[PDB]
Amino acid sequence: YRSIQRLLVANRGEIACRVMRSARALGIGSVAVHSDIDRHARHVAEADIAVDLGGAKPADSYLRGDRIIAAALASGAQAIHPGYGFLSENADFARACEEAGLLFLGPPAAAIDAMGSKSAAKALMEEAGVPLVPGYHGEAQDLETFRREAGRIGYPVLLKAAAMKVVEREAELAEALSSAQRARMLVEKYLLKPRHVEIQVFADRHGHCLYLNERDCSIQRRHQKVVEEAPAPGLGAELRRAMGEAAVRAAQAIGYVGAGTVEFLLDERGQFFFMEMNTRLQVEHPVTEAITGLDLVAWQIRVARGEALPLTQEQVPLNGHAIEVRLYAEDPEGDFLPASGRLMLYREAAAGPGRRVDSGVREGDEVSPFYDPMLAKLIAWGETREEARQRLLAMLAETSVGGLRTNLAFLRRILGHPAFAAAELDTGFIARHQDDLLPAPQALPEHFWQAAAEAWLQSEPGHRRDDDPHSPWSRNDGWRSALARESDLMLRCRDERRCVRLRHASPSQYRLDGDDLVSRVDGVTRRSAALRRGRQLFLEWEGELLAIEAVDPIAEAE
Amino acid sequence: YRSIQRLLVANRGEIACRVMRSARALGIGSVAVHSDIDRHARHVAEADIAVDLGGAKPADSYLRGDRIIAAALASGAQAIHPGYGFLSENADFARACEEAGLLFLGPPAAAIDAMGSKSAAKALMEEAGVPLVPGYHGEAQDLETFRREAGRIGYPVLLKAAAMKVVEREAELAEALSSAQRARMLVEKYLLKPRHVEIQVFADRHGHCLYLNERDCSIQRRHQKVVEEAPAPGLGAELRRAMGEAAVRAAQAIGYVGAGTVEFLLDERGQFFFMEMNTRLQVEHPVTEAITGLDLVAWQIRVARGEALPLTQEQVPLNGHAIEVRLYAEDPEGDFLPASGRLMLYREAAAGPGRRVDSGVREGDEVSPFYDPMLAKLIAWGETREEARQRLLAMLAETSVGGLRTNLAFLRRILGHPAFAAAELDTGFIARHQDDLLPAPQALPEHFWQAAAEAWLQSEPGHRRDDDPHSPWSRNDGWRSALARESDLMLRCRDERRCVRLRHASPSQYRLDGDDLVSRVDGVTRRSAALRRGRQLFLEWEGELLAIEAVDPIAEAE
Amino acid sequence: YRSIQRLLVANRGEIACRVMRSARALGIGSVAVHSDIDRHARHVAEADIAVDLGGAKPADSYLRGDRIIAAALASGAQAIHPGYGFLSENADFARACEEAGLLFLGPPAAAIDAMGSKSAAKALMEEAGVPLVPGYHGEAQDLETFRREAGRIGYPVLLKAAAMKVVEREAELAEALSSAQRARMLVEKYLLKPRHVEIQVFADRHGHCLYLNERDCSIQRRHQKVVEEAPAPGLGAELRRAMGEAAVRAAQAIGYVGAGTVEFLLDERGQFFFMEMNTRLQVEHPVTEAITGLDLVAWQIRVARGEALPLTQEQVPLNGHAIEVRLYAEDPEGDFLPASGRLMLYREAAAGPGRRVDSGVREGDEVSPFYDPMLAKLIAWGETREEARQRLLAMLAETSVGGLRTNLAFLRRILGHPAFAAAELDTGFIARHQDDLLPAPQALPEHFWQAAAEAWLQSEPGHRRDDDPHSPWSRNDGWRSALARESDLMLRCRDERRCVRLRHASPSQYRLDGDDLVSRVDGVTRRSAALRRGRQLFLEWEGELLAIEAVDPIAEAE
Repeated sequence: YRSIQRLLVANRGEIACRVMRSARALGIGSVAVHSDIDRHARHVAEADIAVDLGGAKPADSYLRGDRIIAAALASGAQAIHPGYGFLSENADFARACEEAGLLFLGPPAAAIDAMGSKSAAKALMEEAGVPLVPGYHGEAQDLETFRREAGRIGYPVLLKAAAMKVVEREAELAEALSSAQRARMLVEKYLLKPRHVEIQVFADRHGHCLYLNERDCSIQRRHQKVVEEAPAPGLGAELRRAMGEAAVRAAQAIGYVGAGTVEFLLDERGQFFFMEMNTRLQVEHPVTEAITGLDLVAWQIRVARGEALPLTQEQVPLNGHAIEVRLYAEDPEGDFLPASGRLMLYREAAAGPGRRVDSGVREGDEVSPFYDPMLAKLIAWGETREEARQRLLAMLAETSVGGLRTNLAFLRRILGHPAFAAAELDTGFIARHQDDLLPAPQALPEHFWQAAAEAWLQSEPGHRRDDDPHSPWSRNDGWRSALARESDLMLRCRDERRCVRLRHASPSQYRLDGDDLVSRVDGVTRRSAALRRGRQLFLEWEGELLAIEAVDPIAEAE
Repeated sequence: YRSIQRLLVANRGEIACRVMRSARALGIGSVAVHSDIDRHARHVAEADIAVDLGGAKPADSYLRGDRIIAAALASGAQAIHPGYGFLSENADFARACEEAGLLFLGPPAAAIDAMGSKSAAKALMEEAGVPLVPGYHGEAQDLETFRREAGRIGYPVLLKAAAMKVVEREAELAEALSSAQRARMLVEKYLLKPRHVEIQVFADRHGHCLYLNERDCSIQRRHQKVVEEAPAPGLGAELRRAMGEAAVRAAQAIGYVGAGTVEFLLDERGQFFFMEMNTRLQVEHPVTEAITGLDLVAWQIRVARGEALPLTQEQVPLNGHAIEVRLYAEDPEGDFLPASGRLMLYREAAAGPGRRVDSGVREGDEVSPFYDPMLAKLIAWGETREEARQRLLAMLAETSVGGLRTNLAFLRRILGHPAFAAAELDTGFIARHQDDLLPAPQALPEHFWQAAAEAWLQSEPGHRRDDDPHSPWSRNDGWRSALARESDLMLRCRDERRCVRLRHASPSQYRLDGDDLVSRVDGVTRRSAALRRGRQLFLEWEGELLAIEAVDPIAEAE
Repeated sequence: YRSIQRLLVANRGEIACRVMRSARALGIGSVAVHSDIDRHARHVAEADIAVDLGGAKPADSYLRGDRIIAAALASGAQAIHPGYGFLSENADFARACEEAGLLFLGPPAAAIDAMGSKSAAKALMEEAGVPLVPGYHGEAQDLETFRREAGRIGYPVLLKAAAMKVVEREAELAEALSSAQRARMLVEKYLLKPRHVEIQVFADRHGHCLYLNERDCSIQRRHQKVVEEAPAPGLGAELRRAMGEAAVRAAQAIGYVGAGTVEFLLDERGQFFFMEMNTRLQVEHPVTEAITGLDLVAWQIRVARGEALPLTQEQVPLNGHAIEVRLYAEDPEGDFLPASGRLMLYREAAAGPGRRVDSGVREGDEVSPFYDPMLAKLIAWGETREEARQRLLAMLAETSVGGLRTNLAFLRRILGHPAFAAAELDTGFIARHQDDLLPAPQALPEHFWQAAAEAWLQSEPGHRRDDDPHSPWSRNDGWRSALARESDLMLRCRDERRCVRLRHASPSQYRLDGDDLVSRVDGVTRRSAALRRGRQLFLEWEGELLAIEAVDPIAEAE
């Protein structure tokens, strides 16, 4: 039994804070490492000790194993957690840790580069009884061998070469074959509306291994998990234990030790195929923890120390439903591009029932163009799936982010999409409903400018002079003698500008407390977000944060 | 399966906030509606969206169905919860909601007006095997038919006509009959020291139905529940399941769907009789939730959405004891009258163990003369009943309310009454011990004025002038040269006034921090409430809040 | 069934606050009593009512039964809890309470003075089948009787007289006997590396009795429990139930009622012997509560009221591990002496997972030379024992205490000692590893003074004058014209003084927020405690709080 006194977390952002929280929960000290850019980061801040690594690019910063392990030796860390990304999956680094006496909360180096090759991994998988996507490389016959090959591979089959021709019937296989240009043809099975189902595997040193239910990660933005959930909405008990056992046999196969997940893919027809196993902890791991009450990082730490998994498979719980969403600094209707800037506004959503949020940022922080733009992960748990969904949706309503372009408006729509409620999931969901997910702006109504004006005007007190502190002249009132209150504002939202003239012989209409604009459109009292950060007023309007500011005649004239 | 996005709560005060909290807990948006008087109310405040209805009287405000349903359509509510009171029990409104596509978290309109008639309800009840209070209308014979009738109705029987003559023995029935004036005689059973026991029923759409234990609501101020508890102190397992099944058969009878309770009545002899069923959620519902860990409003919402009750009767828990008390703006020793004014002081009691408080007010709020004067409901849970009682009592000690007359001093006495500890309950408890519950004032001792003075004097700093900020002249000290500290105060409590002269060559005695007056009556250091709100000092004295203020020679001389 | 309305706690410090918290948790009012010195104490502060007793020495203060019981009658207390120490174990006081109608949350007076005599207690114990340490008083033969006596007493035996000669073999017994001077010889069994294992017993009035697992309290500073844990690290199920039953039979024996523990002693050989039973609640009781989820004071209160223990022995839980440490105002490397002074600095460690802390002090409080110098008890719970240990260690890291000498540095070392992790426990542990537990100072490195200076300088702003509030002259910067920032400080730590000269053409290095000094020793960002209290700066350095202050040329020259 070894034992960690200080755990070094060789990573950054959300995940670094994430692991660090679990360490702390056990009385274990935490060590962070940072590039020069993250010198003033949150993960470095919440760390008991930090150590400066490289400079800016991950290439010569967080990827510098030798320095990371050096740091660990110097800062007195007895173990290393690599979190996901970076060096979490490359035996070289896993071995170098071994060649240092450092425990490595990960799978033994072997399993790593073994699963790192499409080849040998395809090998070990078949051996353990893990279904693989029927294919047919090597040989490339003509109008006769393919017929037999294709026949077993299920007929909804594809046709490639050596660098598509979707065959649907054996009767279409005829012309399907006589097509070669630019003979040499491959027979790879094509999958219909396939859901991405992975299984959370977790072993220990004592040969025990188990799967902690499965997660669906179908909704993906041009390859890249955007939403995750556990359990997988559709499949029942049998299908679960089938894929779980498969994954468990897959891990037993390469003698796995830590946490990792087997990433499958199952069509509309229930057949599930191995795609690849992640020899690290999964990003979307929170939804699993949600429905199981388990701290996978704690577990991750315990096996490292060499203890035995606290449960048997008959005990792995699975109650309720939890949905996870990834908040990025991407651009919704902007071809999704790593928008890196400054977080002028960043308000997370209050603690509340099944609410969880694993972030790595805070207001004022800069989103550098050197790392994954993931701001935070919002997770909601619910008894039913509607609950988790409706809760998660509320967490997205109560979250605002300004100073950057965010995939937040996008995510709000997804959870609030009839398609998503109905669980009509497959890995093409994103590109399918894109028209509803990535709309296009509507100039804003006079309904809006009045609201924005009121808001701004009320976020701009009036200057109280020490000379005369209670001067009625400090009113942002608009008071006029016999006529009605007049206030005129030159506002500019986005790349548009209006000259809102506020008039009201009726003091009512709008008020504003904290970060809430309380409006009264004759009869209906509604309240929305209105947050002032600097010379900017971020207003919540139709589920989209709009930045408003005053026009500066001088600035621009220049 | 339908599904609520926004839930409109067609009600106000405590219950409105109550339901709204559950909605929010599920990620469901909430819509409020208000009269013009409640335009600035707490329930409107804690609402995601509010809508102005009528004006002042419930008649043309919260009772205006057409507008309430209009509001719901306009504000985007997919369902309506009517809470208790108002329109929560009248098929007309329940149907109008149906004729709008709105889900109505309540029983189907049928059961409503069916149970709304003493007649037809008496019908359906007998049919389902629900005991009714033996009576004898219709026929009115003389000295012979009554003998047989009375004989079955149990002899402790009453005698009415067509608009009392308590018969106790068959041998007294003789003269009991020859009395008619102003022949036409009715034979209705009389009940001895009857406890009010109701059962919390809750069905769904799928025909399932169950009872969630029972509640005793015996202690009533001239008809009106004042205290409630669950479970009913006396009765055991058999009696519980008997009344429960009875109530469940009663609900199955009219095809009930939501939440509701069957209100029974059982004498000293264990026989229980149906009185009426409430086709809504019960006000005193918190004590039930307390001993069951169930959110009846959540459940209420779920059946509306059409899900199935999450439990079977073998699972309905029942651990511990919970007591509920109703805080009103009534007048203890003032013939109990709807005292409507301004809440100058309103301090609830800190969160603590089994403590719960469902209110609908806050300091500064006005208690209008248009609605039920219920301020809040204080609920305490305990393992035993003494625990709940002692805790609840502590919550009443730590609660202060000034600017109005309150039934709070009254309630404190009830929980602290030997009769109530001993569970000597029957529906006459209130009018019986009235002498101990509604005492009569004692002028206050010189013991008091000294205390009040010290308090006031210490709630009145001394004016620090910007001219000279640390001036020793700001001391509320009473400093005198060689003699002892002299301070004289002209105080007036209630309709009495004293000229407290504070002298002390001993700086000690009293001090005051926050809302606590710490006194030291030579040897005994005691601490009580002393809260300053405006030109008024509310002091806790002998379990009764006393308002104290300074006498104004000018004001009155005028 | 009697019932407490107000509970008087006849004690002080931590335990008084401790019991008072449980009372409050049940809605039970609490009454405190104090000496004149504790007139402004925390336990008196957290009390609903307090009563002045004696003056300074416990002799004529908390030990004055007559006054304590008088107080209880006067303050309206229906019961008395004596906590540990003082009068918690002396039938005289227990009887006097009886002769007053006061419930006494303790064992019936009988058991008290019965267990109070080494004699009669040795009697009752043998009768109930409770092993005792084999001895041999009365008779004192020569070279023949001892041989037989010694033979049964296990040969690792001692030899005393009437006021040591450790015999190890029967073959050594020869010369072992012919030694008498200054015949009259006693034969008492000697124990090898004995662990101190006591069992938490708890009965009621209804004859039921049970043991709530055991606690190990081996690590003791020259007789005096310093560390405690539950369960006892080594022993298994059989040994547990054996000692438990023994203790239970011991309590049944004298007809015990409340809480108490049987203090055993078991050698390396597994044989356990009775030492004495405490007829009160144990100080170290929190570790037991930790691993059982039980409030022993609540229980203590309930049996007093005459209820029946809520569990059977098959239910007494035992999950996880909890370690308790006693924080005293002793002197680590100062021959352990009751250091009584003023708590200039007292910061407990934040609420966190298995964290618990039962204290009786607060910053500013004076540690009088009249009572047990125990500041607080820090308890950490963990799933495994390493967890509890590592957590508890973190609680000791996050705890600072200045203005006195504290056994805190000592305790930190114990939990962080390889010997303690390995559970190498026996009652000699303290005096054995003393060399590692009570080191000796090392003057502090230039590494330190730079740190202390920076800290001090940064805890000393610069004086902002109302005259000119933003004056750049307020910088504690060290700004110099063309050269580098110069700041010179005359600091004095302990009885040493340096003239730290801070120079930095690099603004970086140190910063300071809250009570954290964030340092950057080129590459490694570390953070430690630095708390300013008055003209003193308490810095955390190498797990030892160092007091630093500025040298005053005038003060000393004088």
